[PDB]
Amino acid sequence: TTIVALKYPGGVVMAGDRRSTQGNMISGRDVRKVYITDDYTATGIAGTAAVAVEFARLYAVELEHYEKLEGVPLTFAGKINRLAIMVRGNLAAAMQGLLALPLLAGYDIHASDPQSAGRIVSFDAAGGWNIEEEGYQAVGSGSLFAKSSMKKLYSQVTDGDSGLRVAVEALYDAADDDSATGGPDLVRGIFPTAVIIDADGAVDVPESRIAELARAIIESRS
Amino acid sequence: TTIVALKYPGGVVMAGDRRSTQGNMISGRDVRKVYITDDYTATGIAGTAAVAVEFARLYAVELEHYEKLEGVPLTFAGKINRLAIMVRGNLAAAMQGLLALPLLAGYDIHASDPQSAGRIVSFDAAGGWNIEEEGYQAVGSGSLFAKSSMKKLYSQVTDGDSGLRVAVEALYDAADDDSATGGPDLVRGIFPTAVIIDADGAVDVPESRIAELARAIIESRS
Amino acid sequence: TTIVALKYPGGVVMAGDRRSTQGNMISGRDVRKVYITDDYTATGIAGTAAVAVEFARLYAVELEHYEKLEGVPLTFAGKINRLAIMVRGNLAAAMQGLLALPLLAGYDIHASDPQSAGRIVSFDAAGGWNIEEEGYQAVGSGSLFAKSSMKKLYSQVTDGDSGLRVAVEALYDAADDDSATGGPDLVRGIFPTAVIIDADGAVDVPESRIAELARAIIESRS
Amino acid sequence: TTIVALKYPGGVVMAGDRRSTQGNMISGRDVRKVYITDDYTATGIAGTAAVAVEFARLYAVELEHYEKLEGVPLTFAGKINRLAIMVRGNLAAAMQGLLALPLLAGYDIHASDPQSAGRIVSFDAAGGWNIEEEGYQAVGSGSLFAKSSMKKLYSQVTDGDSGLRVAVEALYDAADDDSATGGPDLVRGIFPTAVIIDADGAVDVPESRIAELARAIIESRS
Amino acid sequence: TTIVALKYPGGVVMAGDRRSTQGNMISGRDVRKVYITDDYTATGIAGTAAVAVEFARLYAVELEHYEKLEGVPLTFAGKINRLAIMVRGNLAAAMQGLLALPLLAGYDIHASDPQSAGRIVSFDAAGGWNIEEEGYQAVGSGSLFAKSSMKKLYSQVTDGDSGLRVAVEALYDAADDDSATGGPDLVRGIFPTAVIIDADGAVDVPESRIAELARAIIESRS
Amino acid sequence: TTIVALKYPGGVVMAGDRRSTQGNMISGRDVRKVYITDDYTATGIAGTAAVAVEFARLYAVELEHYEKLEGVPLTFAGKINRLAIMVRGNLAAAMQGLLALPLLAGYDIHASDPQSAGRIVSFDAAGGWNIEEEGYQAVGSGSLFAKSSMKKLYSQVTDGDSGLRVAVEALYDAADDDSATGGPDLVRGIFPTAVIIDADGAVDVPESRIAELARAIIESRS
Amino acid sequence: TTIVALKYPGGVVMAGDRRSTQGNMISGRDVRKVYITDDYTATGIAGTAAVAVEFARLYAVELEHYEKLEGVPLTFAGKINRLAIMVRGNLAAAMQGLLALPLLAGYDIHASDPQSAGRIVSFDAAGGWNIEEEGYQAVGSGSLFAKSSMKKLYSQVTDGDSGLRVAVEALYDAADDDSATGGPDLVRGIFPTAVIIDADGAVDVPESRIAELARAIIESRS
Amino acid sequence: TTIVALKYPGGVVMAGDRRSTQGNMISGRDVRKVYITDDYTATGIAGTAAVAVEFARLYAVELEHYEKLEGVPLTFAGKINRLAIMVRGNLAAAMQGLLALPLLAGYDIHASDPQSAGRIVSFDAAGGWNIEEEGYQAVGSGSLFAKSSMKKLYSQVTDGDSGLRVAVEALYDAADDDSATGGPDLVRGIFPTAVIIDADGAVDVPESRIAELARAIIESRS
Ligand SMILES: CC(C)C[C@H](NC(=O)CNC(=O)c1cc(Cl)ccc1Cl)B(O)O
Ligand SMILES: CC(C)C[C@H](NC(=O)CNC(=O)c1cc(Cl)ccc1Cl)B(O)O
Ligand SMILES: CC(C)C[C@H](NC(=O)CNC(=O)c1cc(Cl)ccc1Cl)B(O)O
Ligand SMILES: CC(C)C[C@H](NC(=O)CNC(=O)c1cc(Cl)ccc1Cl)B(O)O
Ligand SMILES: CC(C)C[C@H](NC(=O)CNC(=O)c1cc(Cl)ccc1Cl)B(O)O
Ligand SMILES: CC(C)C[C@H](NC(=O)CNC(=O)c1cc(Cl)ccc1Cl)B(O)O
Ligand SMILES: CC(C)C[C@H](NC(=O)CNC(=O)c1cc(Cl)ccc1Cl)B(O)O
Ligand SMILES: CC(C)C[C@H](NC(=O)CNC(=O)c1cc(Cl)ccc1Cl)B(O)O
Repeated sequence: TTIVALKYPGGVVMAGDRRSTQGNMISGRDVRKVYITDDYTATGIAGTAAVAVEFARLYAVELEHYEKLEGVPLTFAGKINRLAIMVRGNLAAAMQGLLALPLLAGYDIHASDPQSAGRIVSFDAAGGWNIEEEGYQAVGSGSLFAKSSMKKLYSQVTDGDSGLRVAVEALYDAADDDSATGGPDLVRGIFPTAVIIDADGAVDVPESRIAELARAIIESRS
Repeated sequence: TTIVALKYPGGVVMAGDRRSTQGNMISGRDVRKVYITDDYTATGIAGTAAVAVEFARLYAVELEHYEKLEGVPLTFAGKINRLAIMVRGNLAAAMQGLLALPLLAGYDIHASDPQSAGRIVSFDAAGGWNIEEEGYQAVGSGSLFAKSSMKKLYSQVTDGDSGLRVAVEALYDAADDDSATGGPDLVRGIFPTAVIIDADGAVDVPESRIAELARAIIESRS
Repeated sequence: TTIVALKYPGGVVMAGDRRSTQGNMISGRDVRKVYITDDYTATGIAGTAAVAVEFARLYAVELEHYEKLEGVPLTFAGKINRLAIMVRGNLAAAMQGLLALPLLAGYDIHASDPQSAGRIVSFDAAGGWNIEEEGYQAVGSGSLFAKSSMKKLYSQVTDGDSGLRVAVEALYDAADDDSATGGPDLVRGIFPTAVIIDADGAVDVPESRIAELARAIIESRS
Repeated sequence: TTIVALKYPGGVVMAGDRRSTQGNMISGRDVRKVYITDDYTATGIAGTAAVAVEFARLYAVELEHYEKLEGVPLTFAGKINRLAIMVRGNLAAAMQGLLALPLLAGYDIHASDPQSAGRIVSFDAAGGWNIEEEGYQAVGSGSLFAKSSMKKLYSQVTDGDSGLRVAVEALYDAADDDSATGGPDLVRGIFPTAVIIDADGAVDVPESRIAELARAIIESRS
Repeated sequence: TTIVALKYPGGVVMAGDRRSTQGNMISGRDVRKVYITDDYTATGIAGTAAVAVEFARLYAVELEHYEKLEGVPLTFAGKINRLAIMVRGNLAAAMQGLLALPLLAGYDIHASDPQSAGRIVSFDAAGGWNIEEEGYQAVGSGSLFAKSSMKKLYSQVTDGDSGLRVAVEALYDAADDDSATGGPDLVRGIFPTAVIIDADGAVDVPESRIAELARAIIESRS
Repeated sequence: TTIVALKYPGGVVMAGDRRSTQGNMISGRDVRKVYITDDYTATGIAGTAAVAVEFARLYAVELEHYEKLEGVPLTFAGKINRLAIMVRGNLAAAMQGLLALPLLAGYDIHASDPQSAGRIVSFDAAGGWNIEEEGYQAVGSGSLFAKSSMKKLYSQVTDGDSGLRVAVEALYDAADDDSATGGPDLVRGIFPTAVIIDADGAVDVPESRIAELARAIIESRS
Repeated sequence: TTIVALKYPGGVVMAGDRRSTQGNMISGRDVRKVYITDDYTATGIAGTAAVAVEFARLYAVELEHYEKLEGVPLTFAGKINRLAIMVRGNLAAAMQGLLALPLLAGYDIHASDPQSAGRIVSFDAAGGWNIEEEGYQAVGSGSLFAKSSMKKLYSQVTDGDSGLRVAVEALYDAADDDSATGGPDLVRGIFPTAVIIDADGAVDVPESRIAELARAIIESRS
Repeated sequence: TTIVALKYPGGVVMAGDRRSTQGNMISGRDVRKVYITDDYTATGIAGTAAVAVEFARLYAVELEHYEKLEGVPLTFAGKINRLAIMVRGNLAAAMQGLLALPLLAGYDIHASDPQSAGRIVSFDAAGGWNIEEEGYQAVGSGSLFAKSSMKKLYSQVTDGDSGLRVAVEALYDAADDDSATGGPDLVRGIFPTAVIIDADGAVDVPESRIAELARAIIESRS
């Protein structure tokens, strides 16, 4: 499992793979690991699948409940605090074998400068959170390879297309180096999933663009 | 790791993959797991790499030493006994984490009927050996999937080409179902390795034929 | 124990065996492992017998109770959520030796296209659920052999008869490869049990058809 | 695994099944578990396969070595003592998971009365031996069912044919009650193996007679 | 301890022995292990004596309480459910050394066909219940020998006398093979206890008939 | 297991039962537990069967070897010392589950008074020996009941017949109170075994006398 | 600790850092971790310092001893075998906390093509060795970051200068990502150490070139 | 992690580093570890990050809550007591791996002499607090080196500038001796953070002054 997120001038882009394994046996081929929490926020959780889906559905319900009750949406710090509390509450279950690690991406509409409005937040198993300032982050078992690839490929990002290409390349490198991460499937036609957040909101990326980018990358590497 | 062996009218064919892993991290991409022990015998070992290479080199040296000392090669039962003794001697090291499991294929020149001269022998961790009579066998972590594929694909085998195609298809299915088994690599150009034993001896299969068969299988599955 | 389920154009078919064992001793010969929960849903549970019957009776009562209380039946997602909650609640008892794993098959009447209305859902020990998209699934100790047989026999399915024949063949292969699965009994006259769900509801398959199919398969293999 | 032995006026008959299992997985279908040690003695060992074959080959070599050295064969008590010593020496390996339990059948040529010359000897894990006086014995995991069947079917034995039929029926009952024992296979054509010892020596029973007896028993039970 | 139950055309018959032991020391010689719960149901419990008597007295009180409260007796399925709940509630005490295993026999007055109205129900340590369809069942430490004897002696049962004789013979065989089961005592005059249930209700069998049957069986075996 | 020995004016008498058990399962019905070591000494061993037979055969061989080497038999104290050394050497194997406890009876030919020449010696698990002076001793799991019966029945002993009757009665009481001790079998015709040692040597008692005594005792108790 | 090795047309280059730590405390600032074993071979060991120096001095002495004894140097395979034996012999000490992992670089003078004569060999804790075919390798705790940097920077290598620059950059990245690896020190003037092997032999790189390259890299990153 | 605090005539100065590590891997480069609790008090916590932020936010909220409720701020002893209670309450979580150790600096406005109004308070894991009287204190894993540096550099402190320079030098020495402490970064431009408290309140130090001081110190050491 590997989920990447990065910033471009105008917003953020988040991408994730589709492989689910049970030890060394492949169990799932088209799992979706990226969710749209609200109009300007996306979350990606790694670890036990059931805990991840439960956390995602609970977080979405809590945000919607607050928005309906108070008539106004929460600020970014409030959402970070709620997610940190949810993560901290699972420490006892995080031990003994039910662990979930989230990653958050968002667009701040209250920021003075619209260009620097994209935010990426990472979390730890004890509930501590950190706001990234380097422009990219990765979570999962193949996060080190993806981070090392982005460290070299980040100079090419100029807009959304460049960032999406860099994210796909990082996922490809992570799948190349890790056996628990699923690479592109050309026999079946399964590709990673991406979400792009900008001033107009959060939109899912169509699969044709990702397929074209993956084919171009595969041709380049060959 | 998955090594398959099967019989065709005239001889035997053995095939193996090339992936080496350390947990969930990929460590080796072009490992060779099939050896030619002598003019009419091939061996394939699964498990710890160092133990496998040590076992193979030791077995070859022992066979050559006996042949040079006595002026006549050993019979098939003698080779089986020597391999079983070698396996039985590693029981203590097989426990605690140094395990090697071999599979043997051969052609008997003393058999009355040259058609039914191919032999396949399997071994267990305690040193017990079994001579196969169904026509195929597989060893490794993905052996169950390969065996289940051969159970359905064995009716098509008529000669060496048919058997080689069936072996490649079984390896492909094993790699599809298991993450510790390496599939064909078209970006890099790495394919499984095969050895064919018949009345003229044991010969390594050139990589072009295996590449053609793998491409045909991939096109068929797509 | 092995329970299989598969999709055909028009609906779904689920099949199960009849053997119950206590270690290596045979305890039961005509156990029924497939239940009709409601007019359009079937469930099959593997594991401890008492837990399975308790889970089945409880699930049926809960569905009927909701239908009577609200005057309208639940949707498919609601039933999946209820089953997942029931499975998740038994985690503590799943450890230490009281484990039950269910498999769900159903027909969605709210789907726009009646042809693609059959659904198959699998579950894990932690309460996570997955909706199948390949067309078949198996649960139990012999599920791997049945899945590997269906992977090769799925191209022949065209209607209900073809699917039933494929399911019986998969159960036969699972019983051939596993000793904890009961095969057809011709001395006594005991055969697996099947349920077919289509637009008209869920119907139990009469035993004469299954006996004829099993006899044909046995004759073919001989 | 189940091996039976019984006495008839004129000699002894020993029979055994052909199933080999690894837990709940079937590993072997045509294993031979009955050996002819010398001209008037047969042995059947249950437990770990490798230990059983090693014990059998060692016992045969020791008997032949003594016969060649001294120019005269050993008496029955000497053979019993040698087998008991061999069993007693494996106590340490019998613990921790390498256990072999033998059963011996023989014809005494030094007995005054040729009619009462058949002997059956059983052994325990500590090396103690017992000479049977009831006329039948069984070893293995399904020995209780076979013994209970012979207790009722022993009144019909008059000659070799009657004893062979009773032995086949006892093996059939043991396979009916135990899942680790292999029953007759009519799809493949595999049947238990039998050895008959009389004043002329020890002879293997041809498979046609056993197939006919098994078919008759199956027809009777149906 | 061994309790047997079997079906004959017209009803059911249940029988039990009288030995109570504390390790290898004999503690009781005339213990009664079969109870008449109501007008058409009998129960026999094996295991710890105190738990068995407590379970029996509690079950009888519960059935009588329901009958008095509702003015109508429970159906057979309700009684089975109550007994299963009672057994399931003792799982924690079943572990660590307070185990009780029941067996139930009854006559259904609501059945359409009076001939096939006898029912035999067995239970497991986790609370799972099974309805027998072969015609006989045994519980206790000597149940295997009794079952194997009934498997051969069931063809002679035609009416109540035949069934009672078969039950006494099965108990005799169980006592012959097991040392924890008490056989007939001719020095003291103590014999097993039996209960016969038919359309007129459940009646205890007088001891003279059982003594005559036991004497006849002993004479036959001598 | 219970072995009794007692003194009468003129010599000694030793008796033993014939039951062999494996837990609560009966394994042997006609085991012989009393041996004649030499012309004036008898030994009876209780515990593990194999250890007992090994000890007996070894003791006999050692006594014969000394007699042949030195040309003169050992004295009684020397035999006691040899037996005590043999018992002491098995202490390590006596722990962990291989225990053998002997009892010795003999006639001293060097005693001044021929009337008081019978000797009974008992041993403990550490190798300590004691010479009895009360006139009787018992070994085994039912030794307490036999000793308590002899304490009351010893006043009737006058000669060999009286002592034999008392020994049979003590064995009968031990079998009555203990389930691991075999009583007289009238269906099969198996009775305890006795040895009588006097000035003329040690003689085995014929079975007819023991059968008559057992029948008389059974009639008296009835 | 991080040691890198890579191939360029004409030979090989190996580089290593200088930090030694004891937990989180810095103990050494100018440790040398790269040795020249002979005229055409270099070795770099990571792990416990004392074991590394002992292994290096022993390997050099063994190679020199063989060269002096036989009058001819060993071949490359012989050196690999000797190093593998030395590593395998320390398995017991490798456990419990004395671990040393080597990496070997060399130039083969017996190769037909002088361009492709550079060899890089890696080893595992059990004694297994692998010959690299991708052109670079890294060992130590920061090996993953260095490998990921070389995977992107390898396309620039054309000659010795390019390879040395790439090696220094990889070491810089490893020190950036790992706290147990020492980076360039400009206050003190301490830089990594490098060895270059080509057709003329193995030569140590002067520190001025490495200082210039490190200053250029630092200026580029700033 | 290292946080230093010291006194100068007129007030106090507190400084801290910016490195966050996870074992031997660097995780954070610009972490802020010094907080302004109120107008005259600063706190610095070392240990687990999440616990530190939670403690800081809770302490600030508690102080503000008391000030708003009572209309008057707490005295210094009251704040010390509240912090000690908060530390004491985490003892159970301090064990097993969630430890936080604070350090407090403040200016007392109720002191008679404004010159000697700066206070430094240290705490232990059990909740005990100590008021420093030597003029400086350090907390963290590199506190010993910083304390030993201040012991020699304290004679130069005359005003705020001297104290700030001494604090930066102590942090530099701690980073030199400890690998878990971050030193000045000139490639990226990250420097430690400082807070100065005097009669006018608590003010954050601008980064330009700290950068100038760090550059001067680095030039001096070179
Ligand atoms: C979203 C999620 C797929 C993340 C990934 N985790 C897993 O796949 C872990 N796997 C299971 O939880 C699991 C899945 C099934 Cl089907 C059965 C049993 C188990 Cl144990 B990842 O690589 O980190
Ligand atoms: C021939 C052999 C490759 C067989 C296969 N086994 C392994 O790959 C096991 N792996 C290692 O031994 C190993 C390899 C390295 Cl590079 C480092 C550490 C370890 Cl621990 B297989 O899949 O069964
Ligand atoms: C529906 C159910 C039969 C499923 C199957 N499970 C079992 O048979 C497990 N067996 C028992 O639970 C059990 C049965 C009895 Cl009669 C007594 C004791 C025990 Cl322990 B399967 O193969 O997975
Ligand atoms: C002669 C012998 C077949 C007797 C029987 N024992 C076994 O089958 C036990 N099985 C193995 O030893 C064994 C066989 C293989 Cl192929 C692989 C691993 C193992 Cl662990 B029996 O039922 O008692
Ligand atoms: C109805 C009952 C007699 C059943 C049987 N169980 C027992 O006899 C077990 N025995 C005791 O519980 C017991 C009896 C006494 Cl007197 C003292 C101590 C103990 Cl521990 B059976 O064979 O299964
Ligand atoms: C002479 C001897 C029969 C004495 C008696 N001991 C035993 O019977 C103990 N039993 C066995 O040793 C034994 C017998 C067999 Cl057939 C199989 C396994 C075992 Cl474990 B006694 O009651 O003290
Ligand atoms: C060549 C060698 C420096 C390699 C490196 N290993 C170490 O530094 C380990 N450290 C010690 O062994 C050690 C050093 C001292 Cl001064 C005192 C105690 C210890 Cl325990 B590396 O990073 O892998
Ligand atoms: C304020 C705080 C940074 C103090 C320092 N502590 C730590 O850095 C400890 N580290 C973590 O807690 C931690 C950080 C992350 Cl990103 C992930 C996992 C863990 Cl486990 B120090 O050196 O004492």
